[PDB]
Amino acid sequence: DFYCSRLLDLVFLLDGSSRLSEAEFEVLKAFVVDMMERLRISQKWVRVAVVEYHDGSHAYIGLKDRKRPSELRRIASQVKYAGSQVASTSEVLKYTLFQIFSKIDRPEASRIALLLMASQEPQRMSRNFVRYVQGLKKKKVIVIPVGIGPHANLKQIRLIEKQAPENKAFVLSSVDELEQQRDEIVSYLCDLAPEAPP
Amino acid sequence: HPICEVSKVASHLEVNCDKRDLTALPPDLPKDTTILHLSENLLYTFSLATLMPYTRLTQLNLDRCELTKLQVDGTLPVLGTLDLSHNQLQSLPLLGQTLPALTVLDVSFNRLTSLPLGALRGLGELQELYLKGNELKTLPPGLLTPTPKLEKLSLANNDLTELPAGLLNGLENLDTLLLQENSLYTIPKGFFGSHLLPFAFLHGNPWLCNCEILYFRRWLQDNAENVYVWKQGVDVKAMTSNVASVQCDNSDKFPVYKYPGKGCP
Repeated sequence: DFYCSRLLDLVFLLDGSSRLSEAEFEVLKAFVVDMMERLRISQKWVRVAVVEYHDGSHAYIGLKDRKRPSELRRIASQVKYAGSQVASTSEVLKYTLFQIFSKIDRPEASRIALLLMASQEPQRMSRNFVRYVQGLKKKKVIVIPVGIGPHANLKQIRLIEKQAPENKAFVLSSVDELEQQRDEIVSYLCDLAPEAPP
Repeated sequence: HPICEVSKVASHLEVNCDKRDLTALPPDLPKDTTILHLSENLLYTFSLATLMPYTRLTQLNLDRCELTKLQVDGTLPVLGTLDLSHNQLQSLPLLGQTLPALTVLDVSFNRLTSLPLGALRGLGELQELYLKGNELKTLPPGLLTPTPKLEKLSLANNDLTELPAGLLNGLENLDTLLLQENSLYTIPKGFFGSHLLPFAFLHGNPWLCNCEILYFRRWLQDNAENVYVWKQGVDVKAMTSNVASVQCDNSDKFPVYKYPGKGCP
């Protein structure tokens, strides 16, 4: 296991498409909970946010939400499975940019959006993908794509790694590989965010 | 402090006095306090002057209390965030002269039945304004002239019957406009101008589809992907792109964006 305390605002974006079974989705949410504990959201150092995205964006936890750990883990665990036909990564990103990271009430902590993707949105919806990804950059928001399975929008994952250097991506064959390279994902975040006290 | 929780996070000093059954501001709060949470307490009245000692305060939360009166005295030159939502205030406070640096104002779910002329004078740094869940029927002209930098405006769930034709003028940075769940039946011609508007919620309204709704319809077709639906649920708050939510008579039987208007010039 890998744990660490750091100044961070981490946003979990979860693919709500039918490319993942309900049961698989339950594994994805379990990964989010572990992540919350690993980064220790129990401290005022890390702020977490959780958004599920299919046609639209569904936020169950906001960064400035003031609730105790046990409560947040619950919400995260209760995020509803959508099993939707469409999961627009451009929508959730547009949402992250305008509705989550609009301002910078913490120019000290790192801002990271972990975009857990398992599908490929229709091209007709990706007209402003790069525009939004670029916007996130202008606001010091690092986007880390996590391709899950064979249907992850690889063109977009590449396009994200490209827009910024620190935008490193992870590719897992299935949600089961999640808990596999978790330490690897956590380790990379502790190297991106400034330190906090234990 | 023996009443509230204090925790310094970098260059910020946060004081949490959430749900402490407080009936008045706790005395002897750290002098460097930059963020104060007084939400969900038993405060029937509050005076801003009592915070002057904290020359570092930048955020103040007085939401979900029992506020029936708010005194606007002295000045908190560094405060940019004020949450007054979920109280019993019967009128909008005039803060332009007491809160110069204000960037976010929330007075949602109170008892506002109108907004005063020149209500936001002096609030030139205001970027966000939430007035959701009150009883506004109409808005005064020039309401947002003083706040040119506005990015997010919410008037959702009031009882608005119409909007001033020039309401959004000068707002070249507006990205979120929430006007859902009101009593609107038409949009004045040229209302939106040429400015791009990332998020606009227009559902829950009795749109009167006739020749006059044509301006709105052309706007809708050109902005189908910027028209959103706001859904609320248990722990979940969603925003979904869907132009068809905007409909005639408020019935899904016919979207406004696809209204013919046979003989309209």
